[PDB]
Amino acid sequence: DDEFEDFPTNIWEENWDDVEVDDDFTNELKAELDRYKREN
Amino acid sequence: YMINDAKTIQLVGPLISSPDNLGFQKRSHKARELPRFLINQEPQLEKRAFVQDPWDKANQEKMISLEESIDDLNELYETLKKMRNTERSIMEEKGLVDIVFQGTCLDMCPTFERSRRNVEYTVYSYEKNQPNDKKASRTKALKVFARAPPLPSDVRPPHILVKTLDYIVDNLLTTLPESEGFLWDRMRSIRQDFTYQNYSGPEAVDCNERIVRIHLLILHIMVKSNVEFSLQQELEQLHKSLITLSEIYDDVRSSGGTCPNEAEFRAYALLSKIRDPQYDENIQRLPKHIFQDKLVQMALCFRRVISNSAYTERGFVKTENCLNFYARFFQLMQSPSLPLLMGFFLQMHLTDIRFYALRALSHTLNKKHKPIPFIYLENMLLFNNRQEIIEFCNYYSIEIINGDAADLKTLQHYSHKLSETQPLKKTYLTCLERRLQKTTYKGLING
Amino acid sequence: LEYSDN
Amino acid sequence: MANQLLDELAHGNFSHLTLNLSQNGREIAILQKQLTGFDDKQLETFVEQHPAMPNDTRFKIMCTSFLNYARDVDPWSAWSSSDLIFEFYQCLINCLINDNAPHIEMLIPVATRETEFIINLAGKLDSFHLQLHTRSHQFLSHISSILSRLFNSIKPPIPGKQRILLYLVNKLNNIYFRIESPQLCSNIFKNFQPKSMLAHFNEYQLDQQIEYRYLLGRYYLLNSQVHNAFVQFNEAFQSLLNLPLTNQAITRNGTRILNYMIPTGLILGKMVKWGPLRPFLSQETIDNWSVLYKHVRYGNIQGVSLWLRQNERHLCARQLLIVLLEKLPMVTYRNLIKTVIKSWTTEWGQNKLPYSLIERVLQLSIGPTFEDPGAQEITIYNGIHSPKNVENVLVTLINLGLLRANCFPQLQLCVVKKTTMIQEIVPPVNERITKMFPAHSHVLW
Repeated sequence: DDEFEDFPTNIWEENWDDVEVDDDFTNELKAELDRYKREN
Repeated sequence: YMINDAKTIQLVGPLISSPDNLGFQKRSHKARELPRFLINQEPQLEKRAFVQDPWDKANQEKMISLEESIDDLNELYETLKKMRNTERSIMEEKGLVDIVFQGTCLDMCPTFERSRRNVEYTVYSYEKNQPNDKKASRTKALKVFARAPPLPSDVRPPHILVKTLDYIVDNLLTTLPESEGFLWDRMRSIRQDFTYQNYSGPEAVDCNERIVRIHLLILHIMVKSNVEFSLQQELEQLHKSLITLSEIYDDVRSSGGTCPNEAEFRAYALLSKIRDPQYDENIQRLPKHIFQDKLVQMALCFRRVISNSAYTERGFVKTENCLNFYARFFQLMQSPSLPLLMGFFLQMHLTDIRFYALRALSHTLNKKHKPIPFIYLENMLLFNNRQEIIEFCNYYSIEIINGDAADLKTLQHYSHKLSETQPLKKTYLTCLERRLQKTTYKGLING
Repeated sequence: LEYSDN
Repeated sequence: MANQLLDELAHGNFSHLTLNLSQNGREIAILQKQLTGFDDKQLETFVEQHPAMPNDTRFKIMCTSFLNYARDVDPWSAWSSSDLIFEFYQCLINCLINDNAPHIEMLIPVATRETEFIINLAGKLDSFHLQLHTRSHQFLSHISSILSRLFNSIKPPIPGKQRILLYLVNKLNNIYFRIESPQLCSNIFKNFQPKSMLAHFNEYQLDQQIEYRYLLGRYYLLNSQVHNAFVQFNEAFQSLLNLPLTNQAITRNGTRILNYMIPTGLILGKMVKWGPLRPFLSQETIDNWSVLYKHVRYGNIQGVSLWLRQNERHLCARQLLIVLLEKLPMVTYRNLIKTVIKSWTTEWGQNKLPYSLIERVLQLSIGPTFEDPGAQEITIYNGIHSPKNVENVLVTLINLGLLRANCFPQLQLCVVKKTTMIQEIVPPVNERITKMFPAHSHVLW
C-alpha cells in the first residue's frame, strides 16, 4: 500500500507545449476548423 | 473484564508459532479487568423491545387521572411535583435512573412537562386543543428541548418518537413559516430524547433523516416568505444533524449493517460545506455503491462548478485551476432530475455565485466596453425579475445605466462579503418554487 | 476592437 | 534468576527488555516459572527493595509492569495477553517523557524497537475489531495518543530524544493516515520545526527526509493545494534518486511517491520523461498514464473524463479522483484553445474568435453530455462540462491567466492580440500557475 517501507537529474519535459507531435484527435480538430472556415 | 472466548482466542492467534520450544508451559490465568483504553459504549443499532415497570405505568395512569380531576393549574403542578419527588426516590431504589436507560413517556409530551408549562403560560396555541383553552391538550402538546438526571417518565421511547415525528409532519408543516421557532425547538427536543437513551437504531436513523429534510424545507420557506429568522442558527443545527447522521452510518457499516437512505444524506453532507476539501476525501473512502449513487454524483458535480479560484474570504486558502462554472451551475438547478431538497440547500449560495460570476466576467472586458444589458444578465444568472438584479447591483455599488444595463467595469469589491454592510437578504429560484407548489409537504419529507 | 491587457 | 534481570535493568542494560518473544522467549519463560507464585503487591515491593534501582517512580513502574507482563503472558493467545503488552508500552513511553530520566540514552533504542513491534501488533488486533467488540482503528488510535504525548514532550535544549524526533513524526503521521484521520497531521507539521534543534532540515537522515516530504506533500494534496503538494513530491523524488537502487525497497518506495507525483505534476501542466522512471514503474503503469497525457496534451475533455472513469477505483483509494477531476479539465481546455488559436490566428491572421466556432469545437472535444439523450442519468463524468457554456470556459481561462484575450458577450466573440507568436496569447501553463499560486520553498529551514 501507500505506507513507506524501511530503508536499511531533470525528469520533466521542459519543452512539451512548443514541440508538436501529430495525433488523430488534432487532425480531427483541424478538420473541423477547416470546415468552419469554408462555411464562412 | 477482558472477553475470554475460545473462538475469539483461536481467531486472533498466538504471538509465536511454537511456545513449547522456548520452554513455555500452558498456564491458567485470572480474568483480568478490561483496560481503560478498550472500554467503549456501543450505541444500540438494533430494535429493542419496549418494556416498562408495571408500577411505572400505574403511576402515569394516576397522573393522567389526577390531571383530569384537578382544574387549578397551581394546585395540579404542586401535586405532580410532589409525586415526581417520590417517583425519583423509588426509581433510584429500582435502579432505572442515574447503565441502560429507557424512556416511558407514552404520550407525546410528559404529563409533568405539560403541567409545568401550564402555570408558566408557555404553551403555544398549536399545543392547546382550543385557542381559548388554558390547559395544554394531552393529544397535541409536544416536549420542549431541555437544557438532575432525567427520569424515565420524562424521556419517551424510540417507537413513540417516530409516532411523534409523524404528527409534526402531518399536522404541523402547513403552519409554516409562522411556526418556525416552534417546530425547530420541538424537533431539536426529539433528537435530545434519542441521545438520552444512547439509541442509534433504525428509529433514530429514520427520525434524524426526516428532521434534516424538514430543516431544508423550512430553509426555503423562510426565504420565500421574506420573514426574518436566524440563519446561522438554522444552518449550524442542520450541520450538526448531518455529521451526527453520518456518524451513525459508519457505526452501522462497521457492524455489517446497512442504511437504505445513506446515499441521499451523504449528498447533503457534501453541500453543507461546499468549499471544504475535507468532505471530498471523506466521500472517496466510502464504498463504490455509495460513491456512484445519483444523489452523490449530483452533489459533488455541484462542488466542482462552485469551486472558484478567486473566492476570497477571511481564513480561506485559494486553490489552483478551479472551474468556476457559474453558467453550468444554473443549468443544473433547472434540471427536472435535480431532487428538490438539494435545490433548497444550494439556494443559500446564489448571492456568492452570482457575485463571482460578474467579478470573473468583469476582468475579461476592455475599458471601452458598453454596459451589459440586464436582459443578458437575467438569462445568465437566473434572476427572478428586474427588481432582484437592480437590488443586487445596488448592494455591490455596481453602476446602472439607463435602468437596463450594468457597468461591470465599475465593480470594486473582490469579496462577496462587505465588512461594514449587513449580508444581502437570501433569495430563491422561481423554478424551484414552482416545483414545490406541485408537491405536498408531507409527500416531500417522506420521499 | 483590439486586445488590452488588464 | 529474577534478581539477575533486575540488576541488568538497574545498570542500564536492556538486552532482555523487549516484547518480541522470538529473541526473548527463553529468558522470560524461566522468569515466568520463578515468578508464577507472586501477587502484584509482591512484584512492586520486589522492585522497590532491589538495590541500586533509580529513585524515579517512572522507572519503578516500568520495571514492575514488565515483570507483571512476564508473569501473566499467554503466548498461545495474542488477544488474551494484549492488555499486558499495551500496559507495559505506555509505561515505557512515560518513562521516556522526562528529559532527565535515568538511563534515557540507552532507553531510546528500546522505545524505537518496541514501537515498531507494537504498531504491527495493533494493526493485527484492529483487523478483528468486530469480533472483539471494539470500534474500528481503536488500538492504533490508542498508540497514536501515546506517541502524541511523547511528541509534545520533545523540546529543544545531541540528546537521544532529539535524535528520534523526525523518526517519531513519521510514525505519528503514518498512523494518522492509516486510521483514516489525516487532518490530525496538521498539529504535527505546525510544531515539528519549532521542536527541532537542528540548524537545517537536511541535517536529518536522508531516508527520513524522503518519508517526511512524502507525507507532507500527501497531506497538502488532501487540502487540494497541488502546488504545495507538488514541491514536496518533486523534492522527495529528487533525493530518492541519489540513493542506491540495489535495495529493492527503495524502488517500491520510489513507485509509491510517483503515484502521487505524476498526477500532481500533470495538474500544474508538467509532463514527465519516461526514461528515468523506467525502473520504478511497470510498463502497464507507463501506458496507463501515457493515455492520460495524450488526452490532456491535445485538449480532449471526453478522453480525460473517460480515463478517470476507467481508473476510478484505484484513483479514489489514493484520494486522487476528486482533485484530478477538479484541475485537469482546465488544463485540458487551455491546450484545446491553444490548438484552435494556433490554426486560426497565427496562421490565418484572424484575431476574432466567434463563439460559434468555439462551440462546435467544444462539442467535438466533450461529446455527449447529461442533456444529450445518450446519457439519461447524470454522472460525475458527464455532468460538469457542456459545449453550451462557451463564454464560461473562456472567462475562467482569462481569469486564471492561461489565456490573454477579451470577450464580448453581446458580439458573441472574443478578441485576441493579433500576433504571430503564440506565447503572447497563450503563455506556458506552469509559469502562469506557479506565478499565481506561490508555493512554500522545498527547503523547510
